[PDB]
Amino acid sequence: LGTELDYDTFCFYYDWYGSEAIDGQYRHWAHAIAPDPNGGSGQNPGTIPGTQESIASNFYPQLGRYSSSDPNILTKHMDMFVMARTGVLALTWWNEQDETEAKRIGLILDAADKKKIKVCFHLEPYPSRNVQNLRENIVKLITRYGNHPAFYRKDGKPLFFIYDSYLIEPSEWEKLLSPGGSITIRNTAYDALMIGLWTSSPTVQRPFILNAHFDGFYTYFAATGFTYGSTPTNWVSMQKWAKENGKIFIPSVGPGYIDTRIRPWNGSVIRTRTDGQYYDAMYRKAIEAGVSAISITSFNEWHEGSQIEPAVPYTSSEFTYLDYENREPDYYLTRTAYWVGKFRESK
Ligand SMILES: OC[C@H]1O[C@H](O[C@H]2[C@@H](O)[C@H](O)[C@@H](CO)O[C@@H]2O)[C@@H](O)[C@@H](O)[C@@H]1O
Ligand SMILES: OC[C@H]1C[C@H]2N[C@H]2[C@@H](O[C@H]2O[C@H](CO)[C@@H](O)[C@H](O)[C@H]2O)[C@@H]1O
Repeated sequence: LGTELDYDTFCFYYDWYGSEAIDGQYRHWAHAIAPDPNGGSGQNPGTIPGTQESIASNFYPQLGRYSSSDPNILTKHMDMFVMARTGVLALTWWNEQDETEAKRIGLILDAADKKKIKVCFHLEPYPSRNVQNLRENIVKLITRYGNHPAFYRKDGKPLFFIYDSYLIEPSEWEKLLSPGGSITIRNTAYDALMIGLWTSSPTVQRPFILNAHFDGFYTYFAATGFTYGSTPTNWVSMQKWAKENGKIFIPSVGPGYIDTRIRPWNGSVIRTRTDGQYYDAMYRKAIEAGVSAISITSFNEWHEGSQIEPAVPYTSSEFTYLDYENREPDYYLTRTAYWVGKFRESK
């Protein structure tokens, strides 16, 4: 029918939103404003309070200030994934070691399964992250969730995205990811496809990826040109290298970028949506590069303005939000479904 989910399409999902009613605070809708890293001492940038009128986004959710722990919101999000045809939810994971995290992960897996969506983990740079505790956490996630019917596998293997993987040396990665590594996961019950973050130029990234023994790489950033890896004109040659070296390239595409509510000094990273023309151009480049899998930045990183989740016009007494302009609130979901079809036609 040209409506089914694609299980080589990964959409980055954030589960950190809270409401007073469910979580005790409108978590993440309220957010600290980041100081300017180039702006000198004594900055008191303040905070966005997460009131109805003033949230930590330049856009405003159709679903309002929702809780990521609200089963009714999770249902709606799964229906949005179905509309987008995105078969894999790539869940931010911060190793919070708290019961509220554990509950939420189970709710997300349960809701996903009702719609045949799959879940993989996006392993964030949690405190003291290193290859030993990464191994222990991969073991824990596979043990806890691996038998859940919504847990993602590709040809029998779990898949993890590793954000800011460059913070760990290749010599450490090798211990986990080479078949001969001291603490290898290869050939164990806990083997997985490990997808590292390609940031800068090939002269740095090629040996990093090879020496770390990652299975593949992704680029994350929604803003074109933010890094070498997020410059789509590089994707054909990145894919060629990937193919020559047995690596899986999963370029990241997004619909725009703007984070100036939380990072007022970061305006040079703004990428305008232009009624969908930015998203079209980026998605087309990923497909043209001939890749096997695509990642989408993001479902709902509202702080960074990269979300495809529906947004609505809103003007409050405190802020005039951006919105999808000439497009309707669900436009980026249905345009994702368009591109997933083009991707499949290519595969
Ligand atoms: O432009 C802000 C930027 O913040 C985060 O990225 C930081 C770091 O995590 C990245 O590895 C490097 C890449 O050069 O850039 C930043 O320091 C992300 O949240 C990103 O989406 C955001 O644009
Ligand atoms: O998921 C990878 C990163 C992508 C983007 N969401 C940011 C990063 O998280 C940092 O920035 C957000 C605000 O944009 C803060 O809420 C987080 O506390 C911070 O770590 C992700 O790591």
